[PDB]
Amino acid sequence: PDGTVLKQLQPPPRGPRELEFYNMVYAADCFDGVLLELRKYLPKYYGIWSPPTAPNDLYLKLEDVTHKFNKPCIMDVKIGQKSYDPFASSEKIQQQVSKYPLMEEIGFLVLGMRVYHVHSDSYETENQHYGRSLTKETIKDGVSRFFHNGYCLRKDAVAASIQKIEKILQWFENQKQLNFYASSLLFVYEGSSGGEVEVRMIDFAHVFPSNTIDEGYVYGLKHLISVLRSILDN
Repeated sequence: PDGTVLKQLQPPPRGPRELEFYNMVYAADCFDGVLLELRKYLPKYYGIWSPPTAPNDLYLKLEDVTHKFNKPCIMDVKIGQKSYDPFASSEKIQQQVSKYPLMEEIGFLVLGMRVYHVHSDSYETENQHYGRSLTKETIKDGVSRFFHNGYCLRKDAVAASIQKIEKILQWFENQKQLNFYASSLLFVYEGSSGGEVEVRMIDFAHVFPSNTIDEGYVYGLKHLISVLRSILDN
């Protein structure tokens, strides 16, 4: 209710790595311009949290970016060509690539969506198997489904999403210090205007220091932008 969410740390090493990522980015004494700009695109972070009687039980206290919406329409999109990190074993690489073998080709994967429908006063939800079933031939209509609300295709929300993704893309083109694997973009628009539209980066259990542009992430964002752009011509 307070506008936040508690996300339980994933098992080690993933949860500890995500905690350290948030701790690094939101360090009070940080004056790295790259990290200060990155804050704009993340949920606000309120630190590690645990229940008063259970210090063993670890959570991240994060901004709930859907809180300002009346009927939020939400889509989660995993970004990049590789869902596995630079230290994955042969087995883990195979595990990750088999979850969605089109990741290299498309550069993104819809993890899920929840869409408000005006005429029925109800939500339609798609699970992980929806996005994993999409191919090059069906990715445009697949993404389009998210924006079908209010007796129309919400081209206002599509255009606003492109404009917000572009700012994230620009951040990625001006930093050579972090590479992001199996991270996502969370899209929110108002289902009940341009409008209230929010796009935030989430899921940081596989973010690593780097010396290069995150090329896979850039490829994914560019392709996602291209798909959304084609939807404006519907």
